Amino acid sequence: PIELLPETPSQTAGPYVHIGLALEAAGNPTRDQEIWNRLAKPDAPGEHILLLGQVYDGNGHLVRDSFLEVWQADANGEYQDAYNLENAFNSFGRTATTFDAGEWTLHTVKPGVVNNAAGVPMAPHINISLFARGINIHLHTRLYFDDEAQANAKCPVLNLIEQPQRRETLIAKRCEVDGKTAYRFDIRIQGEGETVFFDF
Amino acid sequence: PIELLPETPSQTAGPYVHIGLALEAAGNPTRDQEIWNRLAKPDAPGEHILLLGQVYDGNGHLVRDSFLEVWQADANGEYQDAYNLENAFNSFGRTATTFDAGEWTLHTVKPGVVNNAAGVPMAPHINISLFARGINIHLHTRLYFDDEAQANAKCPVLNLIEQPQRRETLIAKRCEVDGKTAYRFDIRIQGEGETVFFDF
Amino acid sequence: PIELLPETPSQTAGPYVHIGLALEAAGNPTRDQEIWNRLAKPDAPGEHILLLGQVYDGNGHLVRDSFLEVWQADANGEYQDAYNLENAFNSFGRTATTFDAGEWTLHTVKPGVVNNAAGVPMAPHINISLFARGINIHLHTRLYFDDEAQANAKCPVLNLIEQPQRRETLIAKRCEVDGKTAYRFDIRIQGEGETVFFDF
Amino acid sequence: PIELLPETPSQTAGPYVHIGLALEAAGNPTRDQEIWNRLAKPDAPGEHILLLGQVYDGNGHLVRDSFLEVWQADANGEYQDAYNLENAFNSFGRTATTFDAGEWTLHTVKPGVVNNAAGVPMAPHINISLFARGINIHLHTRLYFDDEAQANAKCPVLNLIEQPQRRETLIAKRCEVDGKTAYRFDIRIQGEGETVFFDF
Amino acid sequence: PAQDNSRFVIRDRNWHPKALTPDYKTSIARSPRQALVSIPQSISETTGPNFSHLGFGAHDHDLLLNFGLPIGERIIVAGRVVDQYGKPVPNTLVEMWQANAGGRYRHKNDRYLAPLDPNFGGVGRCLTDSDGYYSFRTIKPGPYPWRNGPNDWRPAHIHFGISGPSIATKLITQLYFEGDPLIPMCPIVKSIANPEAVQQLIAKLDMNNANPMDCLAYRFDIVLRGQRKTHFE
Amino acid sequence: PAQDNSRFVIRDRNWHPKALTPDYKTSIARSPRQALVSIPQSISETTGPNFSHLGFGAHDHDLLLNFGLPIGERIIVAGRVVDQYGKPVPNTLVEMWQANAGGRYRHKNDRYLAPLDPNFGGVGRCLTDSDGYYSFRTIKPGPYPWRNGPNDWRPAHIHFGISGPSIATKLITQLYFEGDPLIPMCPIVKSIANPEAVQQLIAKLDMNNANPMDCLAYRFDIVLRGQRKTHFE
Amino acid sequence: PAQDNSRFVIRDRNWHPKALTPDYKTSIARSPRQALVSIPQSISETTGPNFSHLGFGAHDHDLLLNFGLPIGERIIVAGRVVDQYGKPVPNTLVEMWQANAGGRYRHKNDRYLAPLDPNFGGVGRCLTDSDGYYSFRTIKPGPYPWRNGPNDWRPAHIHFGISGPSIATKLITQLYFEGDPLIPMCPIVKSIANPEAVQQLIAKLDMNNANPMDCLAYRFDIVLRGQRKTHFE
Ligand SMILES: O=C(O)c1ccc(O)c(I)c1
Ligand SMILES: O=C(O)c1ccc(O)c(I)c1
Ligand SMILES: O=C(O)c1ccc(O)c(I)c1
Ligand SMILES: O=C(O)c1ccc(O)c(I)c1
Ligand SMILES: O=C(O)c1ccc(O)c(I)c1
Ligand SMILES: O=C(O)c1ccc(O)c(I)c1
Ligand SMILES: O=C(O)c1ccc(O)c(I)c1
Ligand SMILES: [Fe+3]
Ligand SMILES: [Fe+3]
Ligand SMILES: [Fe+3]
Ligand SMILES: [Fe+3]
Repeated sequence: PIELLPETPSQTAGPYVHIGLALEAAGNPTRDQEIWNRLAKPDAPGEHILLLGQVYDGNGHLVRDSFLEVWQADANGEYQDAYNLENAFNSFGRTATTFDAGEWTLHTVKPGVVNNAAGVPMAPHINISLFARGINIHLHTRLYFDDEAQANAKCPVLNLIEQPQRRETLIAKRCEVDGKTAYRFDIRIQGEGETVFFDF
Repeated sequence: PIELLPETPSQTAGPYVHIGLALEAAGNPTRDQEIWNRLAKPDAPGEHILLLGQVYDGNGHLVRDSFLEVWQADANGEYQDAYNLENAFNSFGRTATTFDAGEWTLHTVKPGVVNNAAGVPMAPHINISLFARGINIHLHTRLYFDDEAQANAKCPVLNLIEQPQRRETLIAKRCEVDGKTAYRFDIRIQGEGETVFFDF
Repeated sequence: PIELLPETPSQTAGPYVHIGLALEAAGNPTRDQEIWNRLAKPDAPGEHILLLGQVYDGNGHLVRDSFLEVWQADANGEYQDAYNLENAFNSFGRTATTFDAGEWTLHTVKPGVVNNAAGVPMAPHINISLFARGINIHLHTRLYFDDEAQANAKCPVLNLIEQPQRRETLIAKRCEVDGKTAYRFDIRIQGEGETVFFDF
Repeated sequence: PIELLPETPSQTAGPYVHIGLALEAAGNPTRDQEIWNRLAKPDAPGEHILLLGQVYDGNGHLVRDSFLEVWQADANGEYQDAYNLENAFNSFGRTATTFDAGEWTLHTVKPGVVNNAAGVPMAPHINISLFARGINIHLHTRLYFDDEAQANAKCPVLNLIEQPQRRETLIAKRCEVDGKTAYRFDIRIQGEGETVFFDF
Repeated sequence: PAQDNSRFVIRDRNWHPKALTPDYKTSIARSPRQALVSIPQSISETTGPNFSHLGFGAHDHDLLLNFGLPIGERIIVAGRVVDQYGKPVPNTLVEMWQANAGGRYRHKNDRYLAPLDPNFGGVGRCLTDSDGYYSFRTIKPGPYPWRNGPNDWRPAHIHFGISGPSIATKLITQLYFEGDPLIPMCPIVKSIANPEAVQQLIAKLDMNNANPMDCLAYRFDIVLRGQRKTHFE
Repeated sequence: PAQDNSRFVIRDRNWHPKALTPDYKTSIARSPRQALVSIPQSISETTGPNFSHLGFGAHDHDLLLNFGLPIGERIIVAGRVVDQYGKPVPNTLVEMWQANAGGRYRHKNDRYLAPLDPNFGGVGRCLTDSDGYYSFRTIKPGPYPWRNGPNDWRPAHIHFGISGPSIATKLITQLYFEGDPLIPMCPIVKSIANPEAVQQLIAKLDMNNANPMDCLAYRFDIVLRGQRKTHFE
Repeated sequence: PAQDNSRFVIRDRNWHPKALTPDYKTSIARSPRQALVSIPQSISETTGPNFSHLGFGAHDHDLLLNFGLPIGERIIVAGRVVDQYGKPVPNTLVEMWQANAGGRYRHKNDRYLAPLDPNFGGVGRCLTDSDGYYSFRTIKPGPYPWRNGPNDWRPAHIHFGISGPSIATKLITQLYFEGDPLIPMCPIVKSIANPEAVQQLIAKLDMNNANPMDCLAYRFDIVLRGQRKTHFE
């Protein structure tokens, strides 16, 4: 068969990822422009929401050194690739969990519906990549919302998970924080209620 | 780099370890001098105590063919390496689990405090090595006492275990047997409450 | 380590170099345009000078088949790389030693000062490459002027030569030929007073 | 044949040898006890002399970064191996040439006569080892005195040098410095008057 | 906005390290037990951020100046980012972090006894050029001990993050230095089953790029997932 | 009392058999799932009992008399105990146990149909001398079937226990006999991943140590962890 | 006083670098043109100073303390001094000097741009013990450019000076570090014609002597000329 060049092999980020990708957290001076956890400026169109979660290891212990990257469509269901701190909305962000409490937070807007390759619409979702010490190659998952049940029922992606019980691991639970619409999305790396992770 | 001679590889003790290191148990005649479970003679200085426990496998079943070795300082926190049946106290001992009940016992004294290489005191502890069928290489652990919480909280060794819930697996629970001071130390080889095993 | 394609290997020019690069000298018909020893036209700005010299071998014998290439800045200390027979000044020239007298001559102007990479001024000098039969790979050297002592004392290149006595080998002695300003620069390939040769 | 373990290969001392073996000269703080250029204290028996010299390279240029070690007998022709700063006399010493003047000096006494392996007397001499940048393996030589012509003429070592003119290279010339008896010993590493160097 | 025009060659999960690699202790409790679910590529996975307009500082990529001069071996780390089809990946984001000359990281959690270097930070970023090239100026990091086995030492390395054209191509890896004896003993390195794959992570000494009498140079090229046009879709 | 004056070379856990080795059925339920926690060496770990003054009986090391003569192959099992540096380990306790010639152990739980031997016990102990030498006199044990796979048989072996200078050095192993065809088929033996390590467990026929017209001999040297003095600690 | 009691095996001047090695530029003008004169060994050459009574400071051998802590890779450099016959050389003087972690030397003549380290001198001395063992505690020196060819860089190295029992054994050498890619490119290293001889100068990584969580260790054994008793003289 035909073989192309092999992709460069992945390596864990280690415990000090923060010094490189999350300066503040490393407890170090930051640069003029940093890629952080605020995708939307308050003047951005769409429903402003706060996302928060904890990451657990197979023993049910908090993973206090995780790093997360998110990719999502804007409110119209459009992916905004041109990253600029001037933009009201950026499709990309980064967050990490507290060395203390161990919770990450993200400030964005509820993404709009996007069609799959076959023209079938997918339920609103946030694409997430998880990085950390002990994770050789990052984990891919999706955050869906519990208040989009109608949509979730028909998602061609969610429909790909054989067992209905597993689909629920992908559904963030709506709440409110300081009077703001928040969604809690805990990731269980292993064991009971282990989160669905994808390959694409 | 520099390579030394390789250490001889470990092998499981097997189910018949008793004929070799626990004669009585094998149900065989013993020799004049044997290394057994009585570290201290009644006239030995320090607080006399009874140690007892059970060993569980990964399915929650009792491991009835287990063999144990202990190493501990005397009441003055001094290691008495000169093994002699005439001594009032021996720092070293051996025990095994009953084919019926599956419980092991030891007659000793609560150990004195010893300092680590850096001069820091360690909490009173008993060094344990566990051998049995199914166990390729012996497992090392330590037995701490629940009534030494102050010392325990400051142990440079206990402090090396990352997860606090994991530290609790090393703490023996004080009790009384026939009105005698005893401590119970159960070992969970696998699964829920799995005991911390060390490498050194 | 990273290895690039290897440079094509040098080879001596041989005794007949003239037929290819010094037609006149080869005593053959020249072509319309030829590259020779007149870098400056009468009306080229700067102090017009005559450069002359001889080349000596290890035995103190004259080298009568030498081919030289020179590169120098103009009176303004500027390098004129667009070679043209029309130019009043060309930064490049070629000359050779007479099969008889064995002396080469070049008609040029005294070069202006140029800065080294670090921003330090180098004394006025002419870059020469000497080719000839017996020379596998061409020798690189520099011609400095005796009447620029002050500058000479400070040249970053000249001061790179460890022993002061060796520096003197690079200084041309001013003279007058037909009431014209000249400078003589003899090259000693080997031995007593061997001329400093560079690697770059 | 029988081959033993090969000796560790020698390497040049390089230019910073002083830091390591001539502290003062590196211009660094010295330690309590240093091995230096004063082999005899004023009350040492024998005739107190001053030794001095320069070292030349193949070009007749001064080697200003040379390091020298000396080994000699006392006034009684005795080798004192037990090195001690308390001693009235030490047979071992070290010296180096000035970064400026480039002249080395030594304060000792004229060595008594010692016999060779065959029981034959050698003329009073001082054993020298020369080290420096550009020298891959140290050079061994001997210093003899011009005022010992009789002894010199019968020296079994001096006599090994085929050519008489070469022996001259090893004879120090008597002088007086501050009304003190001194001998000058110049080393010429290469070329005209090249000093004799040994292999042993 | 982003367009679903591309498809990315499927990842070889046997080339990359697996999640469960017990010698690397922390991987035990941090690896999934269920199989990953494969999903068809959609616009969601085939698009990603473009950092062409991030406001990079003048010494973003110069660790000698971006924090006195640091103590340590002055080097340049350079290379190119290409895809599996060998096509350059222009204007892509390259991020790196590392320890000082002594293996000490400027991070609160680093308690190693090697001291901090008053003139050294350890962070850099660079956007590849039209040809997929990048370069950084820094000091070679030192190895350091870590709590894995009782005597584990990481080989000297630089941590790297690369974005690429989409989130399907984004990768975090580690650069190792040619000849380092610590390489083959590392459980993290060995998380990779194929020794051929390990070779891709070793930066080669590059004398051609060095600055004579100043600093040495290392060459590190990166290969991202092959990008192709959709067809007969 | 004992003093903290030594350090022991860290164990190579890739050399030794791993805990989880599925072909050896009982290891499934009897292996940890969490990683071992590495600790610095202290007086606790670097000290151990000295058996110098134990009262050893006259035939402690002679299985031919310590229990008529037993039926089976009369053999001498001897060797030396050294550290990884090659330094002898004097006055150290060596303990052993084995089955009879038919593969039957003198243990209540053994119901293998091969009969017991009225003159054979199967236990021995020996304190190594000034040069690290130990020696035992016994009979060569037979192989025996065990409940693993439907047709699993243990190669003939002698179980060994050795003390060394500290608890850090304490080891339990098995000796196998040179050329036994059952060796490479055993799941317990195979628990050891490197065939090179396997070789260390095979006692070699030692014709030089044999007693003509009496008994054969086998040589089995044991290597304990390297002992070194602490420096710059 | 000293006594002419021994002979030293003749030096192999094809093993050691020759005097004239033109790639190493300075050697051209500082190498003799005449042949060395061989002379028989006498008391003059077979004796030497004994440094046993030199008053050595407490940190004479600890470069970490003899000059804050220095910046760089903490390592122990240890080994043994033996003669060609494999006999240890006790109470012998071992002296060393090296650059700091950046390749900077504490010498007036060093103008390389890497900065000095306020806590590092770079000089040590140690008297070998009864077994010929020496050890130093220092930081790993960095490579540095030098004026030879236009892009020449010395591999990281430590300068060594060993006394031995006499002036005949006295030696000055350099230690190189295992795997350094710079080694095969060095004109000085290359002054040594035989690759096998080059290997003797390469210090090996010694994980067994390392202080876990503290410092690495390198092993450098030194072979001095064999010493024998005179016979039939
Ligand atoms: O402490 C650790 O586990 C640790 C530290 C640094 C680093 O780069 C890695 I990967 C792991
Ligand atoms: O019956 C078993 O499983 C069994 C018996 C003896 C023995 O030495 C071993 I290892 C295992
Ligand atoms: O005569 C000679 O030396 C000679 C002639 C022709 C040629 O190409 C060469 I090179 C040398
Ligand atoms: O400058 C030089 O030539 C130089 C410097 C240091 C050193 O160790 C050596 I060898 C040579
Ligand atoms: O990759 C593996 O080894 C792996 C994956 C999933 C799983 O549940 C187990 I157990 C092992
Ligand atoms: O060593 C192994 O294979 C191993 C270790 C731990 C663990 O939890 C698992 I699943 C496998
Ligand atoms: O070793 C050599 O190459 C060597 C020695 C002496 C000498 O005069 C010359 I020319 C070369
Ligand atoms: Fe058995
Ligand atoms: Fe030709
Ligand atoms: Fe790291
Ligand atoms: Fe040097």
